Amino acid sequence: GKKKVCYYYDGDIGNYYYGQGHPMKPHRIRMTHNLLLNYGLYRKMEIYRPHKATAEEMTKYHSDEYIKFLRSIRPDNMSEYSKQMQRFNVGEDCPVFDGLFEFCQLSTGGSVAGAVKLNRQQTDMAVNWAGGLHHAKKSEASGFCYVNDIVLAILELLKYHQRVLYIDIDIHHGDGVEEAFYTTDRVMTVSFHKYGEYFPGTGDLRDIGAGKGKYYAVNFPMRDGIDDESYGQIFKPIISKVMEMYQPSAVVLQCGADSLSGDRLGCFNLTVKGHAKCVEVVKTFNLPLLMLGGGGYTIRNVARCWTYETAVALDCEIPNELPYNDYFEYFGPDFKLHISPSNMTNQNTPEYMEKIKQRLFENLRMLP
Ligand SMILES: Nc1ccc(-c2ccc(F)cc2)cc1NC(=O)C1CCOCC1
Ligand SMILES: [Ca+2]
Ligand SMILES: [Ca+2]
Ligand SMILES: [Zn+2]
Repeated sequence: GKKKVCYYYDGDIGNYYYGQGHPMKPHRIRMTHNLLLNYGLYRKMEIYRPHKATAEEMTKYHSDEYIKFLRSIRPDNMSEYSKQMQRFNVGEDCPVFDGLFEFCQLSTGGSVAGAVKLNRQQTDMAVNWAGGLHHAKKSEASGFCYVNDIVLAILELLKYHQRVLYIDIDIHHGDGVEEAFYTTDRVMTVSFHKYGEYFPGTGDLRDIGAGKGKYYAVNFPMRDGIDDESYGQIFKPIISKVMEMYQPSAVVLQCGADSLSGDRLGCFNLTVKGHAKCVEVVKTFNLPLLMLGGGGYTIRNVARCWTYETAVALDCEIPNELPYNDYFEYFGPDFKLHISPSNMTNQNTPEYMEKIKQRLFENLRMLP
């Protein structure tokens, strides 16, 4: 039936700024919050402000030297850390900006707090739209991500759960999460993503894990222009088979919105309904669920997507007519919740989708 939802948000998150022209806009989290508040969705869930995650919490995965660097590096002292900036991949796609470390603490805090809430059996779902920073590595920033909140949240769930399932519908490969758990059977990582001449360059379907982790990494590589029909016809079959074979006791769903139609940096053609069908599918299994954000660069559509997916988590029908809100002008010219797909060609043929599905099914038969 209906499920208890705990939602994590800090109103300072929208004030952090990557710099002029950088496509990551933390403002999109504020837009999301304000839109879902104006739909009345606060009436049906508990809203929590995350703690600022400490260096102790972050070093459960990241190296002491990398976290020390993130704690120290500032725009005023950049010339002094020229070597370490290169070493840790900071200063270009992952810039130094004012309050960088506090920004990492906020995004991380929501995910780990959500994990603790799930472990204590005090909620069925935990939501942190500021999280899902799937590219960050043990000792390296990558793809706008500095601290891997997901890896830290999964490590928290592993205190109480033998098997945790990670599902990733961001357009990019969940490489940092996959790498962290590549040699263990205690986390199954499942990523659907664009593959071929695209960041981060990993997530071939032949990447299946290593050692004890062999067959516990799953990668569904896709081409440009996947639509709701094509996505929906593989997602439920793959996740159902994963649930059958792996039998996890907790789930982490990264809901990166850069897989939507019209994303500034993406080339997929999903609507909000198609994207949200993934949340509906995962939710039917009735397992403890941590829902996280991710990418998304057309910020009006990010706010629509995560507002609707919060409504899906609550089993709340909300009208397509957008309510008035602080960012109402961003949703023109239509001022509707749902989006239309573009006329871009779907390079993922029905035969391709079924063929990749059948090859992943072969690999899932190797589980005990
Ligand atoms: N895939 C992804 C997922 C999450 C975040 C992220 C979310 C919240 C944050 F606070 C920080 C980062 C960033 C990305 N990066 C990119 O989409 C790509 C876009 C193309 O350039 C490379 C990175
Ligand atoms: Ca993905
Ligand atoms: Ca694994
Ligand atoms: Zn992405």
